[PDB]
Amino acid sequence: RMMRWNQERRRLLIEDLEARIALMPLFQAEKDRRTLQILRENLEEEAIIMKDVPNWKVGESVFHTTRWVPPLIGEMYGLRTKEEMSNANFGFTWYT
Amino acid sequence: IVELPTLEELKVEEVKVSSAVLKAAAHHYGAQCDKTNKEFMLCRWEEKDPRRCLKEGKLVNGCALNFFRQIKSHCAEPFTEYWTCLDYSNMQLFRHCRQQQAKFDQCVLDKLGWVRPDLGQLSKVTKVKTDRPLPENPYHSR
Amino acid sequence: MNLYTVIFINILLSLTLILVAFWLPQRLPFSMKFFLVAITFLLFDLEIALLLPLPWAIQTIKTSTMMIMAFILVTILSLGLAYEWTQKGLEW
Amino acid sequence: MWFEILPGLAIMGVCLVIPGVSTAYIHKFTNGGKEKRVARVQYQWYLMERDRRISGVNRYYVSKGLE
Amino acid sequence: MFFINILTLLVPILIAMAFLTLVERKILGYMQLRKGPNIVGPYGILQPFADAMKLFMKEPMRPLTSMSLFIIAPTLSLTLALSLWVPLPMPHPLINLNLGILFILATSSLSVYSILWSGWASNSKYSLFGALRAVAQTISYEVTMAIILLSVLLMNGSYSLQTLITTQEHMWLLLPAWPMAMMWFISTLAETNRAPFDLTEGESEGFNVEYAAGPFALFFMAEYTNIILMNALTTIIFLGPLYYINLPELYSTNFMMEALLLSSTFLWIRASYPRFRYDQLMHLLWKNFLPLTLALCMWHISLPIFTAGVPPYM
Amino acid sequence: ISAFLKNAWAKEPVLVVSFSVWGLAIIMPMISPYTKYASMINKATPYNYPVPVRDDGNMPDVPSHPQDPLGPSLDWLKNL
Amino acid sequence: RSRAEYVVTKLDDLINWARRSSLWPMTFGLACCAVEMMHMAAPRY
Ligand SMILES: COC1=C(OC)C(=O)C(CC=C(C)C)=C(C)C1=O
Repeated sequence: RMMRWNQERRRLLIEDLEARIALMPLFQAEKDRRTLQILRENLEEEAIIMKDVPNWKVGESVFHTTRWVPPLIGEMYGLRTKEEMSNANFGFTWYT
Repeated sequence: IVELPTLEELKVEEVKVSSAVLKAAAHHYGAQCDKTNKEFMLCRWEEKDPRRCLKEGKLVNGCALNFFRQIKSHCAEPFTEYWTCLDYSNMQLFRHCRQQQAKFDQCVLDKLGWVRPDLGQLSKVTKVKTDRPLPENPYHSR
Repeated sequence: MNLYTVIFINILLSLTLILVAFWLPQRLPFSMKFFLVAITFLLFDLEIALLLPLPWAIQTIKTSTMMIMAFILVTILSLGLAYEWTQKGLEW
Repeated sequence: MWFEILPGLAIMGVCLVIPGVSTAYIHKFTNGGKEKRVARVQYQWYLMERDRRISGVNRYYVSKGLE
Repeated sequence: MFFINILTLLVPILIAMAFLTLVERKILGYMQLRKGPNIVGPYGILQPFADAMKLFMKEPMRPLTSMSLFIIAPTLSLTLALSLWVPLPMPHPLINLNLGILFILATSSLSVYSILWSGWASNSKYSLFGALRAVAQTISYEVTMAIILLSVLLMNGSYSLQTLITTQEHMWLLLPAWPMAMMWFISTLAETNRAPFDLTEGESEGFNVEYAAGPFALFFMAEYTNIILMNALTTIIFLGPLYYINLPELYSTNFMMEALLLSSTFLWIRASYPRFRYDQLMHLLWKNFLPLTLALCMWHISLPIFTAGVPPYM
Repeated sequence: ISAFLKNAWAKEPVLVVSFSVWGLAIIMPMISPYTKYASMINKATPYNYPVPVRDDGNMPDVPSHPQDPLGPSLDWLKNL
Repeated sequence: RSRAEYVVTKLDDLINWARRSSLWPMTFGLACCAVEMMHMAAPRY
């Protein structure tokens, strides 16, 4: 019975993973836009805040290469409301 | 600079439906629109950046959007019953709801003509040909 | 957090009780076997720690290597036990 | 006879079902009439938070085809 | 709300914890041809509250001893035992932890210290001798206790206690794996220092020797809560109560019934058996049970693979 | 040798069973009609998104709808 | 009532009830009168 039950359970599992797989294209998309937007929002504010700073390039890749590099959590939510940052940082370890 | 795209460039209609809604229609979505879903994805993997493939991303939600409009036009309440029961469960498990699933699945085959994809046949790798060709310097390395 | 909330209530409930308790009523180490047991215990503990990942490793694509590895670990420790049972070990 | 050990047990049992019924209704009342979703893997959280970001400020609120 | 859900899940257990001593002093009684305590209150219902008040009022004599490894020890014992009820998955749990059984195994392991700390703190010979032996069988039994769980998990797929409700939707894990249930039950009897395996603090008065009044009570409370918790873990891991997603309480109703019966069983075991010798006890675990457990552990890594039954993660 | 096993089954009736299991677990995997499935059933379970390849041409890869008859199948998993 | 004296008496009583309901004895068991106590512990009494 255990052999048959887990084989069934496995069939249900493959289905659910297949399900996310299908929806992954979308989420990838929404995130991409959200993420890019997030940066722009904080970056836009950066222009306002670090405005009078001398020799202050509004922003510049800490690196030399010019290729897109995924933004670290801090960068995205750093200048944002504290909580927002906390949520992301300690928001999974702490269950729903 | 950072050449971060502008908001107007990244503003497009949103699906915004409860994740549960999606999981219930997930299988069919994976069926309907899979070609544009994969093209956005194929552009997404090669060119590491999201700067390049956002045009494709707007298309992906655009398909999804009419996918939903068609189900609202026909077989909306069979779907409505299926999602509500699916949402109640904590892990939104598919097997707790099979009676609702059957009526939702049978209708849309009857009216939309779509089909629930058999176990598998969504995981299998797809071939989608896209105009833009892979860039020889993806990492843009010296 | 959710857990923290519960735990601090848990300590509070116990500290409350001990306090009430106090406030309301106003060398031979012969058994190196003991030590021996205890040495074994960690060798077994450590072994458990190696076996603890087996639930995730079951799903490993290899499978053959998984079992080949796991069976070797269990067998070699058990032999360790066996030798504990050959000399005057585990016989306190 | 042995009839009497039951009183005590009754008060044990009643005190071991409360917890299971309690935890399982303070969830269905602090999660909008629906079991509290279980975020075990990153994806379950995403959809959980995506949903939050979807409408209102709470996940149980579930926007449907009519949105 | 969450706070209310902390009262429930605690008080209710504490009140039930009190009613276990009563159902122990009556079930042992009738088995021995005696009514047991019925004169205080109606049918002895007020009896548990009565000695609690007597215990707290009597002087907590601090021996002419440490004063912390003495007060930390009962606080730790009650704290860990009541804490381990946090993740238990009655219907749905209070704090669902993805690695739940490792939490229960780790929290249990920490209680061995309280015994070690209390024994060192007392500074009298009876206490130290008792603690050293007590610590020895507790951790000795932990080694088979842990391996027995690892066999279970591998057939459950995960460490989360919540998964077993979905694993045991068709059959109890006793049918399969009964050989370990027995070995889980005997190990549950050792880890709660109950009778067959209760050499410490025997008629030989170990770590209560110097403990009276409030400290006595806290461990005391701890032991009995544990007595329940471990029995409850048997009633989730091996005896899987029927679960219906539509009505969650029949799960808790049957959890109530099975837990009480297996809690009744260790009460029944105590009156029925003489206590084992210190070495007799370790002879069982290292000679009789550990070879059985390690081998049956391998059988539970093999049963999945060649029966193509590898359990679904998640 | 029979005695080595008849008294060891009467007295010491734990190590006998213990070893027996050790072995039976060391054999069943080798000989079984399902052992192979484990590495497949777990292999199949799709956890990470399956990235699609460019269609240079002349390929048997399922193009378009994954439902295309081409590609891998788990009917072995079904009706298993 | 609230005049403390009454309140005190009631409280004392509770305290007395707890000690008087649960008395835990210890039997040095010198000599034989111990056998007559084991009888108390036993089922008739
Ligand atoms: C006759 O010798 C005695 C004992 O051993 C036989 C006891 O255990 C005890 C202890 C028994 C009770 C009633 C607690 C007593 C009284 C005693 O004197």
